[PDB]
Amino acid sequence: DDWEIPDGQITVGQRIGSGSFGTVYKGKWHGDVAVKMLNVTAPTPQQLQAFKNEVGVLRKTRHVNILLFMGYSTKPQLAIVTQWCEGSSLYHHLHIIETKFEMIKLIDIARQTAQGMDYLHAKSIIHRDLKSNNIFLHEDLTVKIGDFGLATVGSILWMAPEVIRMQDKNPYSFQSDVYAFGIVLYELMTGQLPYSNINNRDQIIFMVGRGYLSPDLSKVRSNCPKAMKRLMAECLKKKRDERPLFPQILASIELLARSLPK
Ligand SMILES: O=C(Nc1ccncn1)c1oc2cnccc2c1Nc1ccc2c(O)cccc2c1
Repeated sequence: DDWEIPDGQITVGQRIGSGSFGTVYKGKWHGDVAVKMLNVTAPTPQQLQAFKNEVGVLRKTRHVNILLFMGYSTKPQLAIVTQWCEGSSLYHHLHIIETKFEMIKLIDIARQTAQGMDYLHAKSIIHRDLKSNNIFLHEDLTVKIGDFGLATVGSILWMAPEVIRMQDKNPYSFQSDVYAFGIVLYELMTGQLPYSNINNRDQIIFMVGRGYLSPDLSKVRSNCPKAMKRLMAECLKKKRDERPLFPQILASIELLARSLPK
């Protein structure tokens, strides 16, 4: 029943990039796998706590739209093993290689992402870093949400105003996740990262924090449904209490999807 993996079984290949508290590699373990390592060297209790946190969260998830946790290793290096998705993150698709998806496909990506988040929230899991970088598109038609290093039970463009202005102990909530999801709806419907006409990261943090800046929803392509534009504004609300929860969001996306291909 346990998920630990003995030293030697995992074969590490290509270094493909970074993830919360470490480095992502392509690996071999009963097939292609993603492996994230939280060392170099003897680990800090800082690392240890980050490791045990994520593993604990992942072993609680079993759902199509969530990156399948497969196992973990401590023996050589603190490592987390999940399934492999060829064809990159929504971020890479959108802002690097510039894949121009169709609206039917874009809406589907939103519905599937909403689907995974509803699951997470129904399980009382708050991702706390939902962004296009962590939305991986497996075999070009199935959305898997990954990276749970920050989750519980600086990528600022997705941060809610409350989260920006670090007030009280806990700014993170279902609603802050909803907000981050709002920005992915933006990325999907505009094809752009928000605030792209401002070349000052700090002015962006200050401004959104004080509520002077909000995503310009006039940039959504003309074939994007009005109901989607309407839902986006609801997720991007400056007051966290005025946001809908994912059950409600999911029902919204399903509805517009049904009466669309006509
Ligand atoms: O990083 C990637 N792709 C990139 C990264 C940067 N630039 C381009 N492509 C990347 O490419 C992948 C392919 N398949 C699965 C996962 C990833 C993945 N990322 C992650 C993120 C978090 C992980 C975690 O928290 C635990 C275990 C595995 C993890 C894998």
